[PDB]
Amino acid sequence: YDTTNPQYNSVSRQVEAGDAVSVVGTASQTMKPNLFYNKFFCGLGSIPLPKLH
Amino acid sequence: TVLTKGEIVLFALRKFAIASNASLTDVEPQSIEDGVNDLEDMMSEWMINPGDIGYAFATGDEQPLPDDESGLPRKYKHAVGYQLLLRMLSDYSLEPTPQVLSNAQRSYDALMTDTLVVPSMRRRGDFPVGQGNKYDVFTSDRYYPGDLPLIDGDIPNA
Amino acid sequence: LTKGEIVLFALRKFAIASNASLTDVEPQSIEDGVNDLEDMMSEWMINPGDIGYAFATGDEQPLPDDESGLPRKYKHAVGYQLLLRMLSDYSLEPTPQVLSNAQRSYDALMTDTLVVPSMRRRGDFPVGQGNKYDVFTSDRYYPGDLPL
Amino acid sequence: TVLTKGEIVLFALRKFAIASNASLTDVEPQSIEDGVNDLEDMMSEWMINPGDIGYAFATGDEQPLPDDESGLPRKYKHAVGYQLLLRMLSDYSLEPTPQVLSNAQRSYDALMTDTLVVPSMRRRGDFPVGQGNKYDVFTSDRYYPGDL
Amino acid sequence: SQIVLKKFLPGFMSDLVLAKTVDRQLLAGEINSSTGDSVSFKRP
Repeated sequence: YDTTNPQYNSVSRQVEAGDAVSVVGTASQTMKPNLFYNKFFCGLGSIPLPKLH
Repeated sequence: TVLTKGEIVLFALRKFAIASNASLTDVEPQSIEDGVNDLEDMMSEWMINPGDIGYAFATGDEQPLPDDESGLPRKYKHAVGYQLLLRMLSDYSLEPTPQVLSNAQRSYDALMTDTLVVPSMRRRGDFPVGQGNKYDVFTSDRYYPGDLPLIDGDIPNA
Repeated sequence: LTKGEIVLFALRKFAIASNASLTDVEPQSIEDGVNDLEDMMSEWMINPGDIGYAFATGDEQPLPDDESGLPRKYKHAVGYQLLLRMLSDYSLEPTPQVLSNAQRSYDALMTDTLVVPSMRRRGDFPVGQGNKYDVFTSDRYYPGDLPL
Repeated sequence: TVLTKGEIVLFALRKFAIASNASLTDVEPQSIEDGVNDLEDMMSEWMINPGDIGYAFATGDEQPLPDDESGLPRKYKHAVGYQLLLRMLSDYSLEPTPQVLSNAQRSYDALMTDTLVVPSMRRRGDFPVGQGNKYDVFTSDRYYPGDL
Repeated sequence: SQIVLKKFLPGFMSDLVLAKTVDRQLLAGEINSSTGDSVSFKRP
């Protein structure tokens, strides 16, 4: 939330002091999380290694 | 055997007769303290340009004492004492003599000869190795490594 | 290595005062030496380059007992130069042996701060096909001078 | 006749008339032992630049004493004595004369003439030996071995 | 003491008869990588 550069706003209002936050889940649960994403979210590469003497 | 900072300072004083054992029957503890402090500082300075020669600095933070062991080999003491004498002569306001300057120069030159390295010129790295070196059968590749070559294979990064 | 130790070395080397002289220099003179060291270091920020001297904090006068932060390796070099700068204060003139010692210490200090800027490629210089710019490396020309 | 450290020190002292048998004034043994110590350190330092000349050093813990034998031949006596004289005049705060300097230089040149040895550059190691050396039958090398 | 011939002088040699006479027929190519560290034959 930038006042001098409104072009790059990505939230309705600034996070002031005393705001309410919460943690999604349970105290000590263990689970296997499912995923969703776009094509261009992350990128993976395997860089080749050079030969030796 | 053993080289002591006290005896180095005493040699430096005697070689110019600031406080000898024949002409004068006096040695001053203030002069001894100044000499040992000057030797410590000069060795700290020498640690960079001429290179380390085996001197041992005072561990911790307590001041050096003349009874401690320097650790210098006996073949460096003349150069060390001369270079110290030239540095501390201003305090007694005695100018040095050409014979003393020449002797210090010869001793320092001998130390310089003793502490030479003369490194060699390694290959560039893209310079090809000849076809007569039998690559694909010997360890050699088509080109020089240009860096320290692998010695083990367990540690391959360096 | 407090600032005071450096000043004491300068005065002792030319004999103006020492832990031996029946006479001694007044306290006011020492303060001028600490103030002179700070002008020295302010100038040395330019030509010799930064060494690691910790200047006084904002709005305090330097104190003779305050820490300096220069390692003891550079102590002889810093001290000899200060002596030459404030020698003329007491209406004296240096000696050739002292000059040679100061010069040698200055070379010893300078040998520890080399640069060798090692200039890089122009930026429009072609990269040959031996580097395989089509497959292994994206750039077809040298990247440049790493701006700012 | 066997040369001794005490004899060398006495020769060095006599040659510039500081102390001798005919003199009516003589120097304390402190000066003699300081001189023999100076000889010991100088000759130990001589192990690098001029080389080895056969000098015998103190066996570890034991200090050098004038009565022991150095082991040097009679030839090097003047060289060693003149170098010790040049290193010891400053102790009594004197100045060597040009004739003394010339004599010391001549004797030192004689010492270098005795010690001098020149090396020979061996073949590189990839240099062909030639068909005329019969490398098929007489010699097993097609190329020179090189340095060993 | 400077010129040296390449040809090595002849030495002393023993003789090899026991390996020739002993049996090298039955056990040959039988200690393979599959057989293991030992191999056994039958008895009448």
